[PDB]
Amino acid sequence: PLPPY
Amino acid sequence: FEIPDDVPLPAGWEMAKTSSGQRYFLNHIDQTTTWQDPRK
Repeated sequence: PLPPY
Repeated sequence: FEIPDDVPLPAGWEMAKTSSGQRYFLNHIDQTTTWQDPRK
């Protein structure tokens, strides 16, 4: 989940 | 004690949108993305 920079 | 009224995120921060319909906070200071802010 969450956008991995 | 209630919420302050100055700034949600410090510098190098960019509240943006990820996943599908949720606002995240693109941390440029350390390159990362958090749904909540480090300072409330």
